[PDB]
Amino acid sequence: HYKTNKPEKDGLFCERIFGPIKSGICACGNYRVIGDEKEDPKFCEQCGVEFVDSRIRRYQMGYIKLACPVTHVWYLKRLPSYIANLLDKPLKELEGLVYCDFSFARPITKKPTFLRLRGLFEYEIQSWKYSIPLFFTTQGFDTFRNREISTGAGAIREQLADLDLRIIIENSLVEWEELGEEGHTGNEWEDRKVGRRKDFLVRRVELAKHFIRTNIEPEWMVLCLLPVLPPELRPIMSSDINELYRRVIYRNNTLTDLLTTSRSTPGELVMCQEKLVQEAVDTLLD
Amino acid sequence: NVFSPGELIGLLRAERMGRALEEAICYRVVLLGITRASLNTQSFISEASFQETARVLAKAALRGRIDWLKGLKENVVLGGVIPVGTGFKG
Amino acid sequence: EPKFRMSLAELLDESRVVPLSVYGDLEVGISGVQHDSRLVESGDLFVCCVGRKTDGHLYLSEADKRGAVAVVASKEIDIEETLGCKALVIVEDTNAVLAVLAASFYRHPSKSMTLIGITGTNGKTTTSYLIKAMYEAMGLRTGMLSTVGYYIYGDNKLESPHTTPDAVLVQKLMAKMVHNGTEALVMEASSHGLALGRCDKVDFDIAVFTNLTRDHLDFHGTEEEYRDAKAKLFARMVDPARHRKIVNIDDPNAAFFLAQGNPDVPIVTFAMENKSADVHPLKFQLSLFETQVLVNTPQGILEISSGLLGRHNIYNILAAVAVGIAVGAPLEDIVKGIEEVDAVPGRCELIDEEQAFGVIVDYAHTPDALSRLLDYVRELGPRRVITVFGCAGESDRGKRPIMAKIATDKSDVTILTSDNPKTEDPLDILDDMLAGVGWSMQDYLKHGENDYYPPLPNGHRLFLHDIRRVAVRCAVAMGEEGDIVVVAGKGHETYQIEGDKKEFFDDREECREALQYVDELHQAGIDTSEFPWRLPE
DNA sequence: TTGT
DNA sequence: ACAACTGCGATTAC
Repeated sequence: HYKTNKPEKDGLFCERIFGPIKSGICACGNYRVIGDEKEDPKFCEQCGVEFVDSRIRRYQMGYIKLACPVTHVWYLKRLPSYIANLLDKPLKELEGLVYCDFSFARPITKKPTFLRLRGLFEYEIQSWKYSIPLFFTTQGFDTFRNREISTGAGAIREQLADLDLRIIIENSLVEWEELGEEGHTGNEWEDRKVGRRKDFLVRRVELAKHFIRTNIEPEWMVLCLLPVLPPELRPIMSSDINELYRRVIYRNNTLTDLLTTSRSTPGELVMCQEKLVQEAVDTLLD
Repeated sequence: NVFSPGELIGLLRAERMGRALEEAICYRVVLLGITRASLNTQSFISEASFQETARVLAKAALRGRIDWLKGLKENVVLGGVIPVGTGFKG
Repeated sequence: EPKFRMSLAELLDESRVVPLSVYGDLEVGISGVQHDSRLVESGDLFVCCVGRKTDGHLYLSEADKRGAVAVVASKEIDIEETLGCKALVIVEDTNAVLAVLAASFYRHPSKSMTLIGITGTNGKTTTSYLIKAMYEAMGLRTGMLSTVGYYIYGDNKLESPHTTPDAVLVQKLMAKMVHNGTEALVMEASSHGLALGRCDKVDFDIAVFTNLTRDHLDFHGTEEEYRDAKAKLFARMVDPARHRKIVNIDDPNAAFFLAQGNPDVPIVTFAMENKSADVHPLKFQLSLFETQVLVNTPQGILEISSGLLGRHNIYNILAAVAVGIAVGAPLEDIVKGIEEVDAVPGRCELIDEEQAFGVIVDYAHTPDALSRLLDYVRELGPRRVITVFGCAGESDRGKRPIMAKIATDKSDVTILTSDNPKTEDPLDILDDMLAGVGWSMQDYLKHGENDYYPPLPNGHRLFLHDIRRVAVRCAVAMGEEGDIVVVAGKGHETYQIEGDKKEFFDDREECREALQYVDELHQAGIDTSEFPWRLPE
């Protein structure tokens, strides 16, 4: 709080969501003793803060709901890209679709698709879409656009979700068996390209085989919700952790405001704010 | 199905698999430098988290590795009795 | 002014309502007594309702729970425990109580003004409205009740959940209409409504059948039961040279029903091929817009009504011509009836009036109706026929394999989409539907991944989508000059329920908007010849 | 930087 | 892209 030194409600240091700042004291102003013989309410009706020792602030976590999904920096932007390994699409295409406004034609392969674009990277939205949205009911257009061309962070999640690891390992084994017949006979450049492709295929096979039997889903590589560290661990004197947290919170609430304002809002503004949110998440993580 | 190209296995394990399996296993000796060796261990928290922490952490997280604390630094990080000397139950 | 002669004990006593056990008198104020508990209101006497589903005791219990003043039952009923008036009367006869539920003055007006009953297997509602329009053009205002809406008298129709409303409530509404706002109260019910007892407890001036066949065979348990019930109801109240027996002579049930009853009633046949009926089209003007025929009969009118169907609509027009000529011998009075028949009513709605290919809406919720409508459209259809329909979630799934095959057989291009999910996965029922033609959802999708979408071995193309709106839009955008599109999901319904949520967006206006806006997609360059649409770049 |  | 001795103590500047 301003010139009060008190935790703000529904904030980074909020007492309600994390816990009380003092042992036995609460934000409502009435002290209580935990474990007393007399019946005592665990939490004040007036104030959400529970009556407990303030050690919880050390071990208690939080989470910010994100309107637009974000992609983990470790999986995407490392030189070995697990996302680019699973999705045979090149790394440059994914980095563009994440950071530079582009479009992916078919992000879902398990649902019916009327449009026959079937393209990897759509460098522009100049394709006729205004006549298509007016023709169909506008609500209907919204309903199918997800199976249609998607942008930013929905295509990656739909590709990771709608995917058959068995088909992936089958196709990779087939391509491995095909390659290597006479590649070594060629030049050093061609042999190097064949070798790199073969190594990429082997890594893809290994990743898919591990994903099959590890009770872990590749869907979780793109973060729908971001956890928040316990308050005590980032105590405000103020830390950068918390500065980046405030930045991503501000960008996310601005994005949510723009989304909830009206559907007729310009796509450029919400897309730029999505890029800003994803860059803030990247700076926070790594 | 048993092994993939480019993998690293143990010499005794490779010989025992070659004796048992008719499937041709082509393996050649790679002398591994001290650093490389550490980065390739059974524990992702003791020897893998010494030079490239984030890389091995992301790899173990995506794989879902399970580490059995049979090493010293593993119990050191966990804050428990190290299975050395008086910590070895016999 | 809901009813009259139902707010006094003497009125019920004069109606031969003998319950053998009563407390005090029916001093409670009630506009019209209703046998059904739902039709009755609080503080109103409710007589016992006779029915297979609800007996007299259950009806009396429901009336006492709803707050009816009087409840009739075989045993002692404690109606005064949760009612506004302590006076009640328990009648041990359920049928007699249901008959006496309608007031004497209420039942006398509807029986004296006029009455026209039309109970047919197929094409009954098409002839009922035609007869109503003919009677209105004759100079007497009247209403015809249908399965969709209960209309005792008047142009307006009150909302009713069941196909046939309560007899007492229908009589009360007919009396209220005949008191002011209606000159005649004709009670028309289908075969099931006539067999239940809705139109049976009413003096019918004219009781003709549009199509006599096996109706309610699974419910009644015996063939020709509805026809026998209609004949008995007509013989109960019959007058000389007043009842009309206009029906197709080819149907044996029609002749069996005409044989029963008073022989002094006028009998006539509306068959076209039969020479004894003297009716015949004698014209070749069949078309999707209007099918005019020059009927040459001594009793029937010269001009005929423009029907959308080839044989069903023609038979309905021929059956209605007799009722139109019975009132007036001049054929000029049948112009309004012909216009109302060509007005494209609810059932099997005609094509839109916009400049475009044929787009028809049909209620093909059964395989037999779907195949019949497809044959009717193939008869008229000069070119490719496109159909779009869906099954119902939790409906009999036995229907699903056959229908898809029946559609793929006749139609060259078939688009399947989920008309009513009804708490079942849309893709889950589409797979069961495609199982009839031999395909699975995994294949379709794999074929779908391919641009090819290989055509059925018979040479027809099958297409699948999960959203009904986009499917209807693609079907209405994929058309030729002579090609026709047929929507068979909901002919006379505009409610779409996916799970718990219910939406009313589905309507014919959605299809008309597609025909209106297809010009933009055509100018832009989108290709709708196949389901994988080619787009620029 | 130095080398990996 | 990654890493390059181990710790301790003092000050001033934020």
